[PDB]
Amino acid sequence: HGLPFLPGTSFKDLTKTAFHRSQTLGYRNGYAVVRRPTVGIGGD
Amino acid sequence: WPNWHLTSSGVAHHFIPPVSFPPP
Amino acid sequence: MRECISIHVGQAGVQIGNACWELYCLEHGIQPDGQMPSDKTIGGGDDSFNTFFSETGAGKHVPRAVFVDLEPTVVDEVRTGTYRQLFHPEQLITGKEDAANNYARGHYTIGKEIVDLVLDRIRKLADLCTGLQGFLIFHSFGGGTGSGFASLLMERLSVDYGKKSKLEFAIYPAPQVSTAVVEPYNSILTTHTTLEHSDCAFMVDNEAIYDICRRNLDIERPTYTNLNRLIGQIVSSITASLRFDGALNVDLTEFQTNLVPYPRIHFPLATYAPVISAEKAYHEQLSVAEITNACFEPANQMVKCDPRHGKYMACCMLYRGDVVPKDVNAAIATIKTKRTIQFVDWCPTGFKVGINYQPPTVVPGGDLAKVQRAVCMLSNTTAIAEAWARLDHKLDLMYAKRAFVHWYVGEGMEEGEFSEAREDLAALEKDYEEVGVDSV
Amino acid sequence: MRECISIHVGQAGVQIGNACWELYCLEHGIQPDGQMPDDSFNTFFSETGAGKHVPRAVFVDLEPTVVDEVRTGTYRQLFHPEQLITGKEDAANNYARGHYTIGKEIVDLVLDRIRKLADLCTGLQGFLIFHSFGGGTGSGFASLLMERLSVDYGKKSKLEFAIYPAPQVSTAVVEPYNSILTTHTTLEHSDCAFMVDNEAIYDICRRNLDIERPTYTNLNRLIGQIVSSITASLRFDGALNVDLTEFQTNLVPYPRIHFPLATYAPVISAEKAYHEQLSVAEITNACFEPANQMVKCDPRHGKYMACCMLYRGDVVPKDVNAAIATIKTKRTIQFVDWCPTGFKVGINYQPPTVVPGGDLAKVQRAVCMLSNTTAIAEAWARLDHKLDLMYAKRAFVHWYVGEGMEEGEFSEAREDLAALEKDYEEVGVDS
Amino acid sequence: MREIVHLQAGQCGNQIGAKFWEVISDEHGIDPTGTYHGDSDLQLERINVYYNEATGGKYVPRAVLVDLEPGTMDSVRSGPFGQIFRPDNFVFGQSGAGNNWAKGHYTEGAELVDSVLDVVRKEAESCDCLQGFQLTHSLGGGTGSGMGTLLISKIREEYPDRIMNTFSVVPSPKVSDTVVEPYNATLSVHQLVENTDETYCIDNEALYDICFRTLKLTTPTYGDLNHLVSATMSGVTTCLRFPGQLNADLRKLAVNMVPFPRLHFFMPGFAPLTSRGSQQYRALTVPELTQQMFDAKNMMAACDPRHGRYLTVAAVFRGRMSMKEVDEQMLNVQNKNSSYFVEWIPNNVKTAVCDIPPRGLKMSATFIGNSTAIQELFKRISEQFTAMFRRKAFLHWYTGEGMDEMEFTEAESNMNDLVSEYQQYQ
Amino acid sequence: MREIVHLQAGQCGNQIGAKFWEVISDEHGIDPTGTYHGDSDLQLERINVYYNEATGGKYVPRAVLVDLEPGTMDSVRSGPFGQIFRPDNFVFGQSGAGNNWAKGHYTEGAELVDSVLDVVRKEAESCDCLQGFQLTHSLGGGTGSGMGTLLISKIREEYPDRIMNTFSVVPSPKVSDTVVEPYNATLSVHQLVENTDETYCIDNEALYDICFRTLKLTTPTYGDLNHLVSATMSGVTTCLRFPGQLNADLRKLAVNMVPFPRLHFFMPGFAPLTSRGSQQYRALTVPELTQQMFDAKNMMAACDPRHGRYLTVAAVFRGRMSMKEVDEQMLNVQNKNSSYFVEWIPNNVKTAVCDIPPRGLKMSATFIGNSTAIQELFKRISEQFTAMFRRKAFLHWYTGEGMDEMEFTEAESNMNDLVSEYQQYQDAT
Amino acid sequence: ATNYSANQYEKPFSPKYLQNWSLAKPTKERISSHEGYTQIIANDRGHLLPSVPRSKASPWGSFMGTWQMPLKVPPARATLTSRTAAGAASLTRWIQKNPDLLKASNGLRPEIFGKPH
Ligand SMILES: Nc1nc2c(ncn2[C@@H]2O[C@H](COP(=O)(O)OP(=O)(O)OP(=O)(O)O)[C@@H](O)[C@H]2O)c(=O)[nH]1
Ligand SMILES: Nc1nc2c(ncn2[C@@H]2O[C@H](COP(=O)(O)OP(=O)(O)OP(=O)(O)O)[C@@H](O)[C@H]2O)c(=O)[nH]1
Ligand SMILES: Nc1nc2c(ncn2[C@@H]2O[C@H](COP(=O)(O)OP(=O)(O)O)[C@@H](O)[C@H]2O)c(=O)[nH]1
Ligand SMILES: Nc1nc2c(ncn2[C@@H]2O[C@H](COP(=O)(O)OP(=O)(O)O)[C@@H](O)[C@H]2O)c(=O)[nH]1
Ligand SMILES: [Mg+2]
Ligand SMILES: [Mg+2]
Repeated sequence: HGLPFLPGTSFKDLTKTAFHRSQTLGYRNGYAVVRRPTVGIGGD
Repeated sequence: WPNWHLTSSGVAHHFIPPVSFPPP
Repeated sequence: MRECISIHVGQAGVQIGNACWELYCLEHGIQPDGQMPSDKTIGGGDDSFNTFFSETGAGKHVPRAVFVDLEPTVVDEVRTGTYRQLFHPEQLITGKEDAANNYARGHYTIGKEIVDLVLDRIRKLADLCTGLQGFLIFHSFGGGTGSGFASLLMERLSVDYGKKSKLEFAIYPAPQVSTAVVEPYNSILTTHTTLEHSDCAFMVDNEAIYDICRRNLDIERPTYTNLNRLIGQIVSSITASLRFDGALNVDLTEFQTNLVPYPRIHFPLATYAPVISAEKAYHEQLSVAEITNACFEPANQMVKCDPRHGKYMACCMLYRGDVVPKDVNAAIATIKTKRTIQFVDWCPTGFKVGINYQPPTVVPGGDLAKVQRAVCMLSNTTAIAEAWARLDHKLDLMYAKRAFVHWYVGEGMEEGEFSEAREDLAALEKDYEEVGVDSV
Repeated sequence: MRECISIHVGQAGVQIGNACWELYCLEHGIQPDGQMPDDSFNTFFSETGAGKHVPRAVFVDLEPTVVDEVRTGTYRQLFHPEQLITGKEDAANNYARGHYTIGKEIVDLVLDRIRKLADLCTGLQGFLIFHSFGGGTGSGFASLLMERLSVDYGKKSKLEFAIYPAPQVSTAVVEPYNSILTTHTTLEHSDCAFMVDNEAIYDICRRNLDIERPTYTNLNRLIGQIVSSITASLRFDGALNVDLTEFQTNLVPYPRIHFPLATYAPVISAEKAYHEQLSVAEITNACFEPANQMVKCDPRHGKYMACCMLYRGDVVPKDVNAAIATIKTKRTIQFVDWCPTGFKVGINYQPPTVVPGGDLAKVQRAVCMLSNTTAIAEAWARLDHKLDLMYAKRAFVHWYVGEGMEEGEFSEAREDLAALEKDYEEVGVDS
Repeated sequence: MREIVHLQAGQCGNQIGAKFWEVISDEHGIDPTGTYHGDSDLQLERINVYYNEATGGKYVPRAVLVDLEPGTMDSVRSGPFGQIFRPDNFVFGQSGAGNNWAKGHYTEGAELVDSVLDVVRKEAESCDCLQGFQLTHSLGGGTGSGMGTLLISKIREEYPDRIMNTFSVVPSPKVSDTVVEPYNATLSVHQLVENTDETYCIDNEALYDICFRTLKLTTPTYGDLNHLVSATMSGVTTCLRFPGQLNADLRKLAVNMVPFPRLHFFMPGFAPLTSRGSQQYRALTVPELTQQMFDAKNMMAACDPRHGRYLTVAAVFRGRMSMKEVDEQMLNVQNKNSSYFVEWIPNNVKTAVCDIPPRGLKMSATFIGNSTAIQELFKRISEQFTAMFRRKAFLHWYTGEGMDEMEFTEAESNMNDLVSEYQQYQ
Repeated sequence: MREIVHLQAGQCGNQIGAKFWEVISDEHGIDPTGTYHGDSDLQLERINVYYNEATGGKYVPRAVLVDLEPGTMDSVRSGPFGQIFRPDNFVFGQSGAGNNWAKGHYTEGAELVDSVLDVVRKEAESCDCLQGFQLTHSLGGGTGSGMGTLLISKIREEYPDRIMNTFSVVPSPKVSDTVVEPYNATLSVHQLVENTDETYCIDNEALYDICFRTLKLTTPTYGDLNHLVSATMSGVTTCLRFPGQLNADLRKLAVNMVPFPRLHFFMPGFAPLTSRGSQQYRALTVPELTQQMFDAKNMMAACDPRHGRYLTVAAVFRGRMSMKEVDEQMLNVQNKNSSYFVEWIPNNVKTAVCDIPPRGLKMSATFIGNSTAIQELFKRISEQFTAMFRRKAFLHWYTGEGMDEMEFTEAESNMNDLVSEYQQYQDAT
Repeated sequence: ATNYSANQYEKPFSPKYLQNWSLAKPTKERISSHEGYTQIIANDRGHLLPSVPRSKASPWGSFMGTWQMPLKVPPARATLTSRTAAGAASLTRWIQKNPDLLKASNGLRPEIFGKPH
């Protein structure tokens, strides 16, 4: 609501059901590959 | 598949389509 | 990454893995044909399935689970049922003759039969793992292949892999009801060899889940399918931290450090708190403090033993869903102010906690109700020693006359391991006596 | 340029060459009547004045039935009628008949045709010999060809693609005699000898492919796939190109030890490629698995001495590098003291060609593995024991003494193979 | 100029550092995409303290995200501010520690410490004049505590003169989140005593108490708990990034609060906290700030200061406030509580005022306090540790990776010596 | 006025050269037809360093493609720039080498070398003032290791006082592409240690790591590793073809780099390489190049420079920049890392700056490092050699080709003396 | 064969990152330095000359199959703390009971860490 970012000025979205995480930091032949992310938590 | 009603694993494990939970 | 490999050995293992993998396909979008539905997104998408599913170049997903049995009957309904296209054909290994409720058949003649093929399949499945947490073993103590072949399997797994985590899941011998009559022999012989090779042995038994489905759920006459569904819910709650976002994550290695204090006490008991019917969810809350207390109820345990008959050595609470950590702290704080629940002296902390955001899903046609909160309780208690006393009495009753032994000595086993396994279990009983005595 | 001449001896050689030349014709645009509806075919075909391409092959048998089947079949217009050499009576499972009495009357004509096929050669890379260790002509006459080819054509590469007698399955009673004699006489005159046996391909066709009761054609198609993968760099583009001369300087450490093995990596049926990916790491390690070898021996009970990696398809060089680096770390795969480097790597772009009526799958990548291992000393000791069973009181020897062969040829072949056994044992001891 | 290389280890370290960079990026007006959108000139002038200059007017943090399993930084990257970190700064292994100190300190922590040392060398030698390092971690975990201790030990032999701070999370008194927590806490404090310059001890129980009683939050999450810790972190270095009537950097607070080298454990606090219906009842005056800063129900550790004596107090103020009022409130606090301040230091309060407050607040203040009530926090861990080590409760998971049993004896000897040393001045 | 004749030997040399000439022609605006359609004017002023003029406005490179068998040239001629070579410069025979050093040196290399040197003399007498030669070859194979060294040996006798440069792909520590690699590597190193003036050892897995960690290309091709090599190959001759505020040809780098005649094995590098997704998180100034050239994980030689000491270091900067920052950074690196530089040379860094950058880039730099940490590359090859040679592992394919047992021993002694010399100069006070 | 060290690039080539999740062969950390050339110790066909000493380890490897693997194989981890001295003696007697498993190419690599009471 344009509130200042202070401790306590956060409100969760209770209608959100999917909480899936992606594997952004994976691996390859021997190398710690790092991928640019395309989806958030839940797949949106 | 006639095992839907003849074996226990068929009636136990057959595909019923999931329903979308949150109402509009 | 964070890959886990499941090994379902035995009829109980396969009929548990059916429910477990139907559940796993239900958490993600995987259908029984092996594919998700179509793309829904330009470019990349979700990758939460990599915990359990390996995905090829097209969009098909293969389970990371080896199904093993020595009898062709139980596996063949997976080859012909709904999930025939999901599994790789070479992932379902069968024999031709089973162990016939004989430990030595499943460990010395038909055990060494097929252990090379499943080891090769495990190697091929572990070659897809960018990051591998550990192996999961599902078996029953009373079986022939669930007791003999599982023991040899974890034996060669420890030989070939070293210190990889081997969390095994067992169906304990129930105190009163049982199916086989040579069952205490199999339980004794499968504890003697895997006393070391198992990192931590999560245990349930059928009778307590029967009582749970009688009282908590409103089903007269449950069968094995409801039990398998509850066990699958427990396994889904255990590994949910590797797949979903949460406030306090937990890996598969943390259980063996927060639950196993001594190198032989690794038999905790599972508990699932909000297992209630949909006709009773209309009336009561499912709050964090209410269902935290329902874990420590003696009637809600998934092993038929009384926690009042022993001391709690450690606990591993796995919360799940819409849980506020302040309520978690308040509930665990008010648990410790009770005299019915007693703790050992040398564990002043007692609790390891974990919080996950993803609520449990609804299997269509299932028994449990849709809830926002769930607890999976893993308790290591000294009260298990009264089950070992009953098991020892059951072995000693028919070992005094040496009955049902010619099936064992005559076929690929000496007699001295019977006495040796009895010594090992008696030593374990004395260890459980020792660790329960307060250093006052 | 880059031309190779194929010599097929005996029934096994002709029936393998049928599948080989079907694969060759379909892999290029060569129609079965010789027409093409580009000159990559010059490694195996020669263009005439009538617009007809003629194979660089000599089909040789001492029995008319299989060559007459070739002459009546669909590929009769493709083959020049003099290329298919035919005798009148075969050796009938006799090494001496195919080496002293029957084959000595057909050898000069075959050499004349080989010379006439070596004048359309601008640069001759070498010859390819297809024969079997158990037959009469396929042992005796195929060995007779080597001693004259080596002295006529000098030091050119002469590859032989042999069929080994299996540990259990065998057809001829007398075949240990043929195998030991033909190994003793070919030991000097051969450069490399890619060996497969029928029982291992039976096991692969039962286990990997879903084919209960297969016939000889299914084995011949797999062997033709091996041959096509070996010489795929002379006809197609390659990131790492392998010639036929590169095999003998890598797979053959010592002049006697020229018996490597063969392995085709993604040998799976068409219904199993849907259920798995076939990346380079998943086909490199399958070559070192004992269930995919094409000789019935366990390499884990021995030591490795050389390895030739022939990748083929959509591969990446770093994928090959990482897959081979993973294998060197495995405890099961164990190399030898005097070979600290292991591997020879070849890379080609063109994927394998699917044959209609074959049993394989349309793969995107494939590997052909050629390993020289010490575990083959089981097969030599086993064949040696089988010969020692019969020769101890002179069984079936009268059929050989009566055909221009001194009885003392058995004994010296036997002690030379004892020397070969000590050779194989003494290269595994460290210092 | 004077830059801070932020380091974070473990799940607690990553989840606190994400909110810290959130608060810092709001304070300087940084876009979620990484650009500059601030509305004042003062937001740019000292942006080089935490950020690095990139191309196109884009700013990237100097953070080094370290974990033995990338499960937590994967969730960090999927947030609203997860794309500002440089992809080369993420360091991850393949196998986790599993709440084991030895796995994070000796065996699995040793295969990854080189790749963290290269990144912190890259982000330290590319500096004009590096001021010091910051570490965010927890003392109850395996990779957080163990890998943070190994990282501090490796950093200190390379830069033996800069500042090394630790905003650690010590274990809770009532409910433990790990069974083996006192073992890790003892083995980590044994390194923190000997290797860090400052250490800010924070209990989650005190944050629960703050969010329940003071803030009136019915259902608080862990993000709201980490917001208070991030506000405490930002209130210390406010003189580096903004001007003031009386400036004080990290080293000035280090000199003025640490009388002896082994006594460097602090209890933090954030002053302007109000309930959700009580803002209209409060007058925004300085005495309200100084009264709520010193209150026992505002400390971020579970040890009220009435159990000991205040060795020193730091109070960094933010906002346009008069000097005489702040000084007279400090003097009144010192004079009205004679017994709770040590008599051998005449002035136990060090003060500092900056003009720019947090946005949305007229005044703000950060409490930093050195008290002899922190030794009862070590006594709890010591007795919980000696209740387990007497019977060798979980030793086979710690001696299985090669640790000697004398390590625990040395750690508990150092803990007891620290407790006795704190008791010497009381 | 300082032209260079290019030699390509073997299939590795041909695959390197086919990409190198595309790089040079893109730099100088030459289409695959051979004509000029460039933009600026400095692209013609020294275009005669690599290109000859032909009647019709067509430019022909001074390349002599040498191989023992024409299979690779069929792929070269069908490439993107296969039509620009003169067809007479392709030299080939009828029989391949089969990864045999003897077959490429003594048996089948003798009938090709006379015509190769005929083409070389033809392309070296049309020069007005010849600067020197180049050679791209690999030390693992048969024709690139035997024929190329024969070319170097019989070119050094012909032209003794011209510079002679080699870009050798020395073998792989981890996984080899040829079973007979120790023999060819030791013999070709023995030939190179008496004949060439500079050598640029390049390993394949160093290129693989550079490609995957720095560039983060998910699927390497060999046409990208050849691009990475040819960027450094076309970086040491930018002061010959473009104006500079500090020029450095091959001769000045040769004088400043090697302190002793037998120590001329270098470590290439390339500064402004960076990932595709990390461009927005990075700046491109002189310190950002300096921190990248002196990183250990940027070498193309797969040997840790922190295991020894730097003797001399080159740096050829390209673009518009200030000499103050470049010189200050070169001093700063030497000062802050005093253990990795020899104390008996006060300055171990040679600096050169050109004006014209590579196209589509701000700045670039090329690292040429003479280090005592190259000795384990020879030690590993020597001990693989003694693992094989004492058993006569594959020696019958060489002794059967008219060779002798003495040549392998001479090669081993000549490499072991090199190892001893580098160790002696590493520990010297 | 001998596994060498990519001295700055050994991190990707270590077996755990190459998806080899089992026990693997050791990699050499350093390379010795020798001078001069080497004597021929073996004649043709690969045989060692009689003057040189051989190795008593048998050829064809040391591989232990399923049926050659002993029943009741010893523990893998085998820690000794919080144990009776007699029981730890029994465990180490169990480990050293079968020496053929400890010297096979594939087998047990137990480490005995800690001390009993
Ligand atoms: N929870 C659960 N337990 C089962 C199920 N099926 C069998 N069991 C248990 O398994 C025990 C018998 O062992 P099984 O697993 O059936 O036998 P097995 O593994 O096939 O071994 P063999 O019969 O000798 O081949 C019974 O006492 C049951 O308690 C099941 O579907 N769910
Ligand atoms: N792979 C394969 N092997 C074959 C085939 N036909 C025959 N063989 C092998 O050949 C061996 C017998 O020799 P043949 O080739 O049949 O006959 P031959 O070599 O001409 O000798 P003679 O019959 O005396 O003229 C058998 O042991 C088979 O294993 C075939 O079609 N494919
Ligand atoms: N106050 C607070 N504590 C946390 C947070 N995240 C984790 N922790 C604490 O961290 C401890 C668990 O250790 P953890 O950091 O997960 O171990 P690690 O992952 O190996 O570093 C628990 O005692 C938690 O109280 C947080 O966001 N806030
Ligand atoms: N960098 C690079 N190396 C190559 C290329 N092609 C082949 N090689 C190398 O060449 C070595 C083998 O040499 P080889 O090709 O047999 O030389 P040849 O005798 O000319 O055929 C291998 O180690 C490869 O790494 C290429 O395109 N680029
Ligand atoms: Mg059964
Ligand atoms: Mg015949």
